[PDB]
Amino acid sequence: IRNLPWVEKYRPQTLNDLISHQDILSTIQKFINEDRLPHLLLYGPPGTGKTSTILACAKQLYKDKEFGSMVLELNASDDRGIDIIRGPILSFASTRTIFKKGFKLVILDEADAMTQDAQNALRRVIEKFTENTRFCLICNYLSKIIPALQSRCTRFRFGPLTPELMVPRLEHVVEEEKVDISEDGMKALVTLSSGDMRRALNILQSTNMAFGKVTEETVYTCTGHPLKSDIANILDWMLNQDFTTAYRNITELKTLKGLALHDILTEIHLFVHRVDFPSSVRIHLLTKMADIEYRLSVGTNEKIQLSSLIAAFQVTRDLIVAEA
Amino acid sequence: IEPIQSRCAVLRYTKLTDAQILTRLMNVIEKERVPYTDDGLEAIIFTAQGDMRQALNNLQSTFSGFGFINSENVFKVCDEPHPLLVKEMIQHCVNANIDEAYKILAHLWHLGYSPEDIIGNIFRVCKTFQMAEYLKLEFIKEIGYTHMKIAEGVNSLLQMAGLLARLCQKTMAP
Amino acid sequence: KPVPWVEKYRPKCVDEVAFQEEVVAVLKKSLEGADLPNLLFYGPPGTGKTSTILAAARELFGPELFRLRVLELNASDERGIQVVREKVKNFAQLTVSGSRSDGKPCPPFKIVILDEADSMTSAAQAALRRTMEKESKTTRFCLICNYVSRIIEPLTSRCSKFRFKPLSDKIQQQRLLDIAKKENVKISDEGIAYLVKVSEGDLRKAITFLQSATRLTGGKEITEKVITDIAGVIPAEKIDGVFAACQSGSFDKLEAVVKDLIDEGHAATQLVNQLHDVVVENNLSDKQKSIITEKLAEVDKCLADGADEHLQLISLCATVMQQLSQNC
Amino acid sequence: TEDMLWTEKYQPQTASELIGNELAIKKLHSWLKDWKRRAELEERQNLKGKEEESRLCNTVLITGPTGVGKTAAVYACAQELGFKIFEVNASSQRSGRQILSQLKEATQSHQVDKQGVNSQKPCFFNSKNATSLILFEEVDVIFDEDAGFLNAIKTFMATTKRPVILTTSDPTFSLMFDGCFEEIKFSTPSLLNVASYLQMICLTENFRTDVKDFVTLLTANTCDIRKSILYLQFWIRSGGGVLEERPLTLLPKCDSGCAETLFGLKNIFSPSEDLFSFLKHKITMKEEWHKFIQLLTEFQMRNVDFLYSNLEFILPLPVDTIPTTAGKKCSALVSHCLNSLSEFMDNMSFLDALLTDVREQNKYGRNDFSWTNGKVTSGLCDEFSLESNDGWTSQSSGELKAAAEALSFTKCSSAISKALETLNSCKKLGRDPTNDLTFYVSQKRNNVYFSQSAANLDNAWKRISVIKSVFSSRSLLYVGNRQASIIEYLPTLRNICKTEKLKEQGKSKRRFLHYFEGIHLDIPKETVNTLAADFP
Amino acid sequence: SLWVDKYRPCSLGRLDYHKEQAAQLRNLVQCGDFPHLLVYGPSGAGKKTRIMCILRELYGVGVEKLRIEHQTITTPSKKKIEISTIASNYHLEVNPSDAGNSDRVVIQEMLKTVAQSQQLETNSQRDFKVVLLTEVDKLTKDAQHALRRTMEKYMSTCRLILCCNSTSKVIPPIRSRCLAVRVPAPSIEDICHVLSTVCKKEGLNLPSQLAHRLAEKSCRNLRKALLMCEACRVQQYPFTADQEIPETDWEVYLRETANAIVSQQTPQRLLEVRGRLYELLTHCIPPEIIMKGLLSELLHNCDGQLKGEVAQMAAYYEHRLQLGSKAIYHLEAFVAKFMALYKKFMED
Amino acid sequence: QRVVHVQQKDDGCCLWHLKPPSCPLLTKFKELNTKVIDLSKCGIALGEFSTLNSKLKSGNSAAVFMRTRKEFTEEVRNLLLEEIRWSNPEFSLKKYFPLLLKKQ
Ligand SMILES: Nc1ncnc2c1ncn2[C@@H]1O[C@H](COP(=O)(O)OP(=O)(O)OP(O)(O)=S)[C@@H](O)[C@H]1O
Ligand SMILES: Nc1ncnc2c1ncn2[C@@H]1O[C@H](COP(=O)(O)OP(=O)(O)OP(O)(O)=S)[C@@H](O)[C@H]1O
Ligand SMILES: Nc1ncnc2c1ncn2[C@@H]1O[C@H](COP(=O)(O)OP(=O)(O)OP(O)(O)=S)[C@@H](O)[C@H]1O
Ligand SMILES: Nc1ncnc2c1ncn2[C@@H]1O[C@H](COP(=O)(O)OP(=O)(O)O)[C@@H](O)[C@H]1O
Ligand SMILES: [Mg+2]
Ligand SMILES: [Mg+2]
Ligand SMILES: [Mg+2]
Repeated sequence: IRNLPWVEKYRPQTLNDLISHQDILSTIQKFINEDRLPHLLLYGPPGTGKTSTILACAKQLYKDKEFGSMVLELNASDDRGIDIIRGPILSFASTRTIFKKGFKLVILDEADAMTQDAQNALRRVIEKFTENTRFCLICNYLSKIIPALQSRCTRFRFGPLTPELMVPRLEHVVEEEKVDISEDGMKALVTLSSGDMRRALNILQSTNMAFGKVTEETVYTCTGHPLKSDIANILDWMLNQDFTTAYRNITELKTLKGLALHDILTEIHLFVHRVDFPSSVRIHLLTKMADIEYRLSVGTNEKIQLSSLIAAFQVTRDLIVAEA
Repeated sequence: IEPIQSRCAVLRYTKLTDAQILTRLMNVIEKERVPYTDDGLEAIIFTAQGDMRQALNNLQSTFSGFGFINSENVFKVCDEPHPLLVKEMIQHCVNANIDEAYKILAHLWHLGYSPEDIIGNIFRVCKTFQMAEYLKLEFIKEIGYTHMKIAEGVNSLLQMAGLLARLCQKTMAP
Repeated sequence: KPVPWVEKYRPKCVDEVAFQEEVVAVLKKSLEGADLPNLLFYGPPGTGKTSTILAAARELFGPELFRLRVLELNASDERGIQVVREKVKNFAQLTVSGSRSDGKPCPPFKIVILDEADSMTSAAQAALRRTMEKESKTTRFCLICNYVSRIIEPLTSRCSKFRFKPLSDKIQQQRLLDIAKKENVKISDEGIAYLVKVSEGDLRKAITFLQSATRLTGGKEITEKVITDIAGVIPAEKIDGVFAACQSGSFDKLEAVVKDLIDEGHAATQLVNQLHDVVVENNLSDKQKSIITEKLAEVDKCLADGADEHLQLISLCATVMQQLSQNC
Repeated sequence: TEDMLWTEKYQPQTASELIGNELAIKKLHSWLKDWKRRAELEERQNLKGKEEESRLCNTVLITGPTGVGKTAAVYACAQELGFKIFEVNASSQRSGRQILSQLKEATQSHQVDKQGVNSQKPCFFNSKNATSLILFEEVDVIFDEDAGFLNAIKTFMATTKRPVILTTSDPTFSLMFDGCFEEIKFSTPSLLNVASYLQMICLTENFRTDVKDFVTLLTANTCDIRKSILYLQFWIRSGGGVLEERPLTLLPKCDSGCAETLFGLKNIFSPSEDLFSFLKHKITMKEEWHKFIQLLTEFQMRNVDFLYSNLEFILPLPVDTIPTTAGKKCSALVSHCLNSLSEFMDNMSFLDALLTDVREQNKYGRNDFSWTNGKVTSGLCDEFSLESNDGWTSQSSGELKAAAEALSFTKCSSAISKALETLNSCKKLGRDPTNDLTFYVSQKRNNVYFSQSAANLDNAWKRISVIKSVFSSRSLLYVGNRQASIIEYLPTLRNICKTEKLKEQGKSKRRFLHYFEGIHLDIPKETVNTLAADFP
Repeated sequence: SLWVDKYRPCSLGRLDYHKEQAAQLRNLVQCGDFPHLLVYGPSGAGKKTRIMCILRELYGVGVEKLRIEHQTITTPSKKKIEISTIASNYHLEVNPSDAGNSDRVVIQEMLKTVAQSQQLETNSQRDFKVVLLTEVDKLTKDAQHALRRTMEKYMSTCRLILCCNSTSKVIPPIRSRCLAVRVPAPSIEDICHVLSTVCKKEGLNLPSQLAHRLAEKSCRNLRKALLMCEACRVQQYPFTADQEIPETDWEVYLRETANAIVSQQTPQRLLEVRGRLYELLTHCIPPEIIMKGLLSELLHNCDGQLKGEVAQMAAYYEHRLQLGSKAIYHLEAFVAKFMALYKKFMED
Repeated sequence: QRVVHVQQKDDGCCLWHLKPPSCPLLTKFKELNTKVIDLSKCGIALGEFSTLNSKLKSGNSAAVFMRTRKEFTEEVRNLLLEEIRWSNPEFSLKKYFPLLLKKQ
């Protein structure tokens, strides 16, 4: 039949259905209702609600029949370069609809994939046709947009959703969907989402179809994430066993779980600050693990880097034992 | 291309010193009767790294949003990593306080700022930070090495924590 | 006109993939429903991942429709992900007709096999996620990797994950003996055992080395020497000489042994691999093992950057000699 | 009250007015004089009526670097010898049908007006007797709209009766072009000749300038004559750099300080400030640190290391031009100075290896000092690069490298100075360690203010040329390895040439001179003499 | 030509040493499934001689009919790079690392073109055309990935022979697709036998002692031993048992450089060694070879315990030399740090 | 489409069922308070993050040229020509400077 995603189904069709950003939403609505909408630069991590904000804004400005003629949406990753800025964008910005008098809107999603010369022409297109059309650029990294293009727009950082405000809407969609989750399930959802409502709804939905129960273990075996017990046992093997036993056990667990060394370093880094270590031991472990993670970027043997990771803890194991 | 450059006199424009940006900013302020503070002027000048268009855009956006020029309103308008947090993190790295420095760094990471933005703000604050010459040199060396790693593709909280641990090791080692 | 024995002797059909029970079972129940979900095969190299996905493709499709309606790309392309995005967009937009004379119609979707999917960075993985959620019904993806943890959460959440376990050495020796009996080459069981040992559980490398040795030997028996020098593996005599030079404490004979290893054409990464395997599986102390393995990782990283073999090997042997003579 | 650029105001109207490339100028002038003689003899044969030995090819080709004077020499020779230039630039649509059907008749037919103001040389576009002469300017620039242009100029080779001159700056164009033409090479002119030429044009404008500043400018823009002329026009007509009177006999003021204006260092520094005095004095102020970081950043955008290239002069150490408590205090100064110098060099190695460069080096060719790189030509199409580039990294890495280099230099300079003020105690002891603390610099790095490279690039290019000419002989042309060639074949060739020269100087048999002919090697005798000299 | 280029073997039965390896290379082409080769070993061991022998055994004698072509290739940044290529009617030969970071570019288009060449040329001799990639160990990671893609794409139409000296930089994806041919250096007896075989064809009778001296002083380099024999033939007509072998000019230059380093440890001597290394680098001598010779002669003049520290320092700065674009900086970093260590060591 | 995770469990490996470690280091977990200073409480002064100063220079810049370069007299002109000829003894100064004088 039809099982649509919960990301699409639970979409903020109106500007009042966003949950986290309220200062910039009030600012954007005040830009809407006094007819002073500027060029916008909505930037931030994915799943924060930039496309939803601009789509609700365009629904507030234009109607259904004139949506296909007054607002033009592009993805810069589909065709980069000035073959699209000088082309559809320039002709859209310079023409006028026959009977519909007002201002047009250009929604340039994924603007950071645009090349430097295409941005150098898009800024001029923005400057020359400000009254006829407004431009809203949606991007993830502000560092991949030239400052000349940034300065023509008003920036809006859509920060990751804090768990204290992300949990109520997650509980609302849990109650609406009638899903049997536990509190560790919500904790794992808001831990692996990392301020991403699309990721949260996708992981929760996929876990629900995969198991029917959404606990910590079902979430962690649904998204293919390293378990907390696995990383704790790896830390125990580095902290208590000798070199060869730890090497054998960690290699066997890596083969058994499909586990790389980059993600082992990622989880062990978070375990380093939680575990009560001295300052010198913590500094040494962080430095050694950062070097091991950098050495894995270029093509190197993962066995030798794993032995180096065990060595990084065996350097300070006897020091902690003798320190007591 | 070089044949075109051979037929033209090339004139190099350099970044505007902050005194010139301040003079133009006070010219704009006195011609618009905008209330301000020296805190806000320093914040606007920090946010515009030798870019007068960025300085004027930040000033106009701050007055359009709140009408008062102070660092709270300026850094609410621009939404960068605040230089006070970066200053406290670098100060904790100077005192080899890895826990508090990582607390600041993890707070910035959970606020969602990109690693490039964090390392740029770290370099900008440490460039004007009050410290010894040799310690500043080792700090800038580790910042540049970490930034090279960020540019090469490896960017994570592990890399920034390793940078902070290296900065603490610079203080703990002669 | 002849094909390599890796391509010639892979299983034609599903349930001919030995030592994989649950993966074959879910692939069979996907064949029965004629719908293939998004797949993610992770396991050691040479363990039957490409064989299983290709067998599913040939048995879901026709023998003449198998190569036309699947696309095998390598995800480690050096020109970013956007070029691979262009290939997936072109293959999704391009449509071909399908008709089977066996009485079963073709599925409406298509198969994109993205190999070494773990080598893609998280930004490239997030960029690919848009393509696979924008072409979900008309295109299905199978990501082939070795580490499921390198695949990001939005991808791994929407994929069906399968783990491939490596075959035992007895099974690999049996398959290699069957291959050698099929291709009519004189080889004992000892040479096949040494081949399986020198491949380290890699059946693809074992079959490649066997075919290459049959081509090189010209119809004679496969000795241990041809297998040793066709796999690039340094013999254990040179490794024992390196360790004896390190334990002796004389730098001149250390230089002599290193220069002898360099003169024989042996690689330095292979020597670092053999030295690591010797060090981590012996009776050295934990401090000695830690320092030696850290230096081995640093030397391996330096060799990967393009540094000279002789200087890195001399430095590593100096470190190993100092650590072994620290007990003296 | 002047409306002319200084390139065309001071354009050479005579072939003797051009600077440098006298052999190429003489070759082109002789070729055009022979063509003019052939035209006048044709006119005399027409008046009377109503070629291996000559070997006068119908076409010359002229190649060299940009701005050296190929077009200027062509125009001066054609003006002197009375030719009329029909110019085909890349700035007009020149496809094969148009160039043939609109300029073949200039070669094939007489000039309808042979006397008057026809000595003016026009161009070609399509939106005393004067002999016609075609000039294809910048033949390496081929567009897609110039379809069949190569076939058209090949037809111009085949069916012309008036001379054709080709101007190009691509060094490898003469390889891929098939045909018969006299090849003329324009080499880069010497520093001092162009420096005196620019001093001449400045002295015509009532300005006094020093040779060293012009030499710095010319070695900055690599002897591009037109570029230096135009920047000189901009700098002179805007009032000059700095009022400083230099009394020299070897009276008006001198006007040194043009090179610092060229690199844009005067937009950072005050007019009272001097770059050498700024770098020599100890910096403490925040504004001084900003100025140093901005200066170093402006030099890192060019991927040029300013401090290390001029390391001897900027350091507080003695510089010479190339022609027991007392013992513990003599040794400790040198040990501390060597320690600080080694620390600074380790810092520079750190910045070169483990810090990102804003311009990705060895992009189109390999690293420096290699004869295998080939030729890199600019784009000939109207399509953009369309590849992903990171602008934030290029914005931040220059400031990072500049700040780290400035801090490394300040630490090193402070360490060497805090070693150096205690040299007065050693001087009072009667022992002089300054002969060990000195720096010996070459004359090439001493006649300029500041250098962008610390090596002898002329010696490097001479070595590159002799390496190319050794391994371009037909016997050595098929050697598979290249660095192994210059590491194994070439030293043995140098030893063989040295032994052959020793045999020749010993009055031995002349057959030993034919040893390279005995093994049938085709190395030119100038190269054999070059290899036989020494290994410097 | 010289004996290194005239008396070079062309058939697989003419190779004096490595007779079992030459026989295996002879039966390699008989099956008709000739794969990509990875011919690696030390310099001058006999690699390129064996590639020419295999190429002669594959095609006819027309592989010896050689010519040189120049190809201009457009980079994706819209720039043109011109490269040289040894070519014949059946094979190709190129050094793709001559284009710097754009080696991948001359990796792609060039093999693409030669594939189309084999699509156009028909002679019913062999299905493929062999292209010889020289110095594959100097290729960047992007270049090696593009090479992997190109070998997987155009396998049926063209074949590849990768001649390198170091498989460490060569990525494991490349090594898993080409048959490995390890060519170790000839021994002292092998070099002496080849030298006597070559010298007999000139009508000259060199002694065994001179041949042993040439074999010992060449460090198992057959090309260098033959060329030193050429220099000895140039120097004297009869081959005395105590005939002086002429040493390499840059080698004695590096020797004098290292004595200059050891003798005085001052900033002035550091700048003198700076000038010496600049003048060595202007002669296109690779910085790895300079570093190896410098380290060898410094370890000649070092003490027992200092040898390991000096060697680790030299390997560190050689890796940094490979990392940096300006190798001179890391060369003088190693020289200055060694001078500081030497001055510290002799003070107590 | 429905997702599933298949991990072929082997009970003999004994790494599938892993318990939390009993060592005191991994039992007692250190707590970070996640408390940071408020950002509008301290404030920023002038010149804290830049090279700004309270004193601004005046009269040391904006100096208009307004230069009147007088024509060089004949004797000074030959003196400067002789100076350039002494600087470059191999150059042909006498055959270029009158021609450039005619060019002006
Ligand atoms: N503030 C929010 N409140 C409620 N739901 C949200 C919010 N932000 C995101 N979502 C959910 O996330 C889904 C997709 O979010 P999008 O706004 O499309 O992501 P995005 O902001 O476009 O990020 P990128 O960079 O474009 S991938 C929506 O359909 C919602 O279900
Ligand atoms: N379980 C298995 N059943 C049957 N054949 C197998 C099995 N495991 C490995 N093989 C054989 O091993 C060879 C290589 O396996 P492939 O599946 O083709 O490659 P692979 O496992 O994907 O390794 P990669 O691609 O390098 S990660 C083929 O000849 C397969 O037939
Ligand atoms: N050798 C020279 N002597 C005198 N003036 C010169 C000389 N070289 C260049 N110029 C001046 O520079 C101007 C332009 O030089 P051109 O001859 O056009 O350069 P070019 O050799 O054609 O190289 P191109 O065309 O830019 S690639 C001339 O009009 C002269 O004013
Ligand atoms: N088997 C052999 N018999 C006689 N001469 C040989 C033999 N092998 C190599 N040579 C000579 O030694 C030289 C080998 O150089 P080459 O193999 O091209 O160096 P590289 O191995 O670095 O490519 C050739 O010039 C050849 O004349
Ligand atoms: Mg979106
Ligand atoms: Mg596969
Ligand atoms: Mg010209």
